[PDB]
Amino acid sequence: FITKHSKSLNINTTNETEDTLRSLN
Amino acid sequence: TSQLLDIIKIREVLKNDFNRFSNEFEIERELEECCLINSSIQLYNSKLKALDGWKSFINISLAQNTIEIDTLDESLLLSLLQRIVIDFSNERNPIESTLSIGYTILTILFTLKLKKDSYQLFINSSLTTNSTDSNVIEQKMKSIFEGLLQTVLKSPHQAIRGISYTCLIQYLDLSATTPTTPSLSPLSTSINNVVEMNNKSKNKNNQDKEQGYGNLNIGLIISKIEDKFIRILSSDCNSFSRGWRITAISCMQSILSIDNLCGHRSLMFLQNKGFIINMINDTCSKYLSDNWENIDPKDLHVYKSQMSLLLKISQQMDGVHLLMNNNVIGSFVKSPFLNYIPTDKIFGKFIEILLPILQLFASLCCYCNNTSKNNGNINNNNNVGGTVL
Amino acid sequence: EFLFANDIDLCWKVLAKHQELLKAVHVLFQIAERSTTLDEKILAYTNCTMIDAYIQAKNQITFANIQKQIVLQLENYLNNPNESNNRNNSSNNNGGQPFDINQIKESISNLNKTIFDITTLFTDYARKYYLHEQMLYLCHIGNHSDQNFIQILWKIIIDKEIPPPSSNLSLDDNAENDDGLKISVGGVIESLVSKISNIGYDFYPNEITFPVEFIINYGERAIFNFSRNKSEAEKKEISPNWLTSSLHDHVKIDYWILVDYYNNTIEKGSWKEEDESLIYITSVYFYLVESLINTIQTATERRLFSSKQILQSLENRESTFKSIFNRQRSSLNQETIKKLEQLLIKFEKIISISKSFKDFRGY
Amino acid sequence: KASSQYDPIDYIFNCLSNGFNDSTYLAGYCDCIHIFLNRFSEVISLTDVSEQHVDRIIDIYCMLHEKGGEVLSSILWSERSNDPVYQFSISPDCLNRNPDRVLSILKSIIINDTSSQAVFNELILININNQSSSKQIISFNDFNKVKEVLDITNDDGNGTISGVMKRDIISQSFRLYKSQFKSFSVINDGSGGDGGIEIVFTLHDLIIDLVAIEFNSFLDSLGQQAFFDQRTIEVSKAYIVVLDLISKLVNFTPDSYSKYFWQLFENNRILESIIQVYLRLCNQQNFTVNSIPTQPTLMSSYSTAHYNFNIITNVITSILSLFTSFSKMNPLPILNLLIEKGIWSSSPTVLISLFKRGSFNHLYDVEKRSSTTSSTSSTSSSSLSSSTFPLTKSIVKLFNTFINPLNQFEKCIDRSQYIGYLESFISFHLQVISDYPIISGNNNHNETWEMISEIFSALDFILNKSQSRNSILKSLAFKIICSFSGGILQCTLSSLLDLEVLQNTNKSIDRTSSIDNILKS
Repeated sequence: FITKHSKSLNINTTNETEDTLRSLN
Repeated sequence: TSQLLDIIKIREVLKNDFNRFSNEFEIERELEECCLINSSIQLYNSKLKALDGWKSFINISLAQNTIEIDTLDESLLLSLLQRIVIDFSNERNPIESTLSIGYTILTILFTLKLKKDSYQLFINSSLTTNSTDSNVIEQKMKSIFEGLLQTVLKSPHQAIRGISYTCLIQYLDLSATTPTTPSLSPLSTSINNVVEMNNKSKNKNNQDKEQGYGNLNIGLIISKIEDKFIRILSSDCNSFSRGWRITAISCMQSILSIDNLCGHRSLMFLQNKGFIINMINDTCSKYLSDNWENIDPKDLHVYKSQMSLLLKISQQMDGVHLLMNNNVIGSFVKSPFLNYIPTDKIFGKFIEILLPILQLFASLCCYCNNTSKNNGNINNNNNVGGTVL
Repeated sequence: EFLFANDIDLCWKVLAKHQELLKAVHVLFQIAERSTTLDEKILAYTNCTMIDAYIQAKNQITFANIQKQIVLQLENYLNNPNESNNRNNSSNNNGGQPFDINQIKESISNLNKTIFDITTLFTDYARKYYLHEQMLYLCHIGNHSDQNFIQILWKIIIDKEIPPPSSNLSLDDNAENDDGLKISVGGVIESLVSKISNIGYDFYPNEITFPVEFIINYGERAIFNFSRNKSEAEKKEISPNWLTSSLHDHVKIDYWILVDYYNNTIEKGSWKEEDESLIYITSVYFYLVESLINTIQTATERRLFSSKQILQSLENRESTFKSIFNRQRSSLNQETIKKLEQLLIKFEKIISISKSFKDFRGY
Repeated sequence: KASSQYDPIDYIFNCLSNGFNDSTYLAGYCDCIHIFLNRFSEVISLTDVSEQHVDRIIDIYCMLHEKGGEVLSSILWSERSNDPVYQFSISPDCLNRNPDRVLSILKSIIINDTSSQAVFNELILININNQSSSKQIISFNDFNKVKEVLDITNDDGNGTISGVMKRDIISQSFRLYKSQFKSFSVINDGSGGDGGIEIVFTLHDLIIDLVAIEFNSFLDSLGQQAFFDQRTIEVSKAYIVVLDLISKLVNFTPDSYSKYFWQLFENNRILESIIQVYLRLCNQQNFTVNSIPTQPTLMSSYSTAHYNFNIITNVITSILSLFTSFSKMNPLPILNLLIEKGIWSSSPTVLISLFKRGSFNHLYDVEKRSSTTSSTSSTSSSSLSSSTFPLTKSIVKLFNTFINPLNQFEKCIDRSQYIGYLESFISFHLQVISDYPIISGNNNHNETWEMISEIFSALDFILNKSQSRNSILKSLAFKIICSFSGGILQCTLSSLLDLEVLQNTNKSIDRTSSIDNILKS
């Protein structure tokens, strides 16, 4: 999909694990 | 025209719609940004003024022969040419600036040909026995060729490719060596005497290396780029308007004179894109149909250059095969023009169109003679099925 | 004015033929505002990429197309709620609460009215509703660079197409009734290949969002782990080039590039820990080299396939496989032994071709 | 005020740099300037001077020993209880900040076996005691080794240990690496609050901690940042100084101590860690070069890119220095490790179809590019340094230590591969001869001509032992001779004519003892 003027996805993923991305808590 | 920001009208509208700003120091800063942008636009315009001055100064300092061509230093000219061929390859050019550089590259290459075709080039670096200095001269010449090819690979702009095609022709006319002297044959030498076979390897193992390396450097540049360079050039040979179409077709002729050193790959690539049959059909339908009397004299040079490319193809063994594998004789012989009995008021235009066909048809007879060397030294299964006629 | 007051859709077409391109675009932007669905807005912005402005319209199409994919998977969850639980239920009876059918319909109701930005699409929808594929598309569009998070998304995508290894329930042979779809070892591979190829096609050569070496090293390990416990009857549905052809055939990754991604996979990965796994990945590597030998045309390619590095990898791979095979030739069965003996004769031929393409230089 | 107009310290730095090299009295200048720095520091405390002039006082004090010889090293080994610059460098508020200062003084003092073995004792006598009231925490990797070794299953997370330990365990010294011996003390203040734990460790234990702890975390901060921070620059200075210090100790400490440094590095895998650093750094040079395009913000980024390149080139130079020093004593395992980690090859084709960033030919090509590109911007009048070749001159030194022991290697490697590794070494020596005119365009002629004397000395050794009964050396000597066509013979003849010109100009009595030994090679 790349465009040179998309909005960058400025998210902080550094606290996600395989658990927090697989589970419904 | 060049546009600047109207700092007065901007300052008045910013003071009418003041409602957008926390205070007037923001308005005066949005005006600071406009004053900075105007200052860099003014500097951009003066750098362009200075190129257009510099180009016209140099091309007049050459195109009048006001500097004696013997005294014109090739070490300086190749250092300038190598410098400016880099900016001639920059995708951030102005079109105007890249053209102004391109026409200056063209004049420097043409003045270097006018030196070669009057004087030996580089004499001061054969009067040095420095193998270093001729190595620096090849590395400059090569840095120019690999750069002119980058301008073709990068540019969408017809005239910037067109100038690079003229410069690539002049570069290949510069790099091609003059003929060796003819080898006189002492026809009376018929008797017995034994020894002076074995020493004859050595001196050819030098001069065939030394002509070999320059031509192999060109071949080892073309044979990295080939699939893209011959593809762009064979597109341009049918995608360009009139005058630059001729420049692309002339560039293709100059490359086919060298394609032997790649291994007939540009020729084979043209058949692997239908370009030979498509150019035959483009030739017969537009110049050898009933309206041949009405051919525009500007595009009669497009006909002559298309025919000179078929003549350059028939000057090769595989090229005679590839012209018969597109029925060249039968596909010209079907065309209305040849049925015309010429009459006096038009005879010169008939000869101008018949002569290149008779050159092409004579050229197809030439290669059909080399069958006679079949000494059966069996050993090795290199199954390259080249069609010996 | 008359068309902008009576027929706004004829208005922009007339303005475009009048060459008033920027006015046609300014009518089309106002269609994309006023419109009632996401579809009308994609059409109107697509016309603003047939007429700066172009890139802003193409970004709106880009967000709206992923926003449609979010809506589609939310309506699939509303229509098939028994499957969206039963694919997950296998490992624990931890019934994490099925999503509020009011909030999913409120999400769909708002996704169909307005385009959202990439971070709102990621946070309040794709991450909220565990849409890892649509989250990965948003990472690509947004150029997001967390290689660890991307590897976790790729793992959770692979582990959504592969059904988990069936545990030892009992052989109570009287259960005649239930057409509970026995997904074939073919059909698991067919779904997983399609999942990898069709995501790869929008991304490649983005090595951040399509990390080829990780996708290989985990995909082959997951199909190894799934297939290990299977019968030798089901280990005849598995293509030895199941991933390696589709990455070339669809994703256009060169077989030369794939060959050294598989050398890296075998040299770096946990394939050196178990004989059966090392036999498996070395078999895939030699069938990938068998594909490459059918694509090798030029004298230049023959002159690369005869390099010391390729020849020495093939001879190390043959020596490794031939060592492990004769370590296991006392425990393997009399079909699977022959399956490996017929592989060895291919590998010995492959090494012979790397040698003939080498000494095709003495003539 | 004097430093704010015309500084007397950088004057003395220019005095020791550019004044006295070719002086047959040189050590007498140093034995006077040492008494200036001391009688200055007897009147102004080095706590009361801005720390950039303190660093320059350390630069000068280091140059005083290296240019003064054993005449100053023996004065310091007898008066160091009284020397204020030395006593400042071993002070706790200097040691617990900037220990690269004392490690540079201990580097510069090494000149012979006597001063090398003296530094090896003093590194074990300097103990670092964290008795300043700043709670410096135990280095996290050794905090976790201490947590493992003591069953510390409860932790409070503050770098403290809120547990009723046995003093009969703590009254012992611990091996946090093999042949390291850190000691532990309980501060029993008299309040009955924190029973705080002190570590007592030597400047020798700290040399092991820099090389086997901090530099790994520095490698992963380098792995995350395109420009260096101030601490990344300071850790780089300290690591250059430590590598050169161990390199001098391995050159100049007698048999038992150079074998102790070998066995210390060997047993803790340190030679593999330093090669993983080398392989990362050689790849980061390919990012700091290939991010240059070919308002204040453009001068600051370009200056920082050049400064970071020079730091990487100096760290690799000190690695090649230490590998030269170890290969004088064990050439075989250093050669085999450069091959096993894939820096080197027995086949030119395998170099060409890998083009590995951090093969020796790639580092020469990078040093050739950074030294040639500087020639163009001849419009300003700043005091840039001349282009030097410290990396290539250290590669030659590392190859010469494999060449001198040739008659031992014949029983220790396969002859077919050992020919191939010597062919690639010879190919590198030949490339540096063919490119000589491109190198000698740089004004640092003495350094290049010495590097070529060090090349000619090694190729002469191969030729003069090829004339024996050894067939390995005859194949390699024939391959040297087959490479002496055209340009390699030309650039050799040019150097012999540049030598004829320079002995024809510099009849000025001041012929350096380098020139007439370059001729003698």
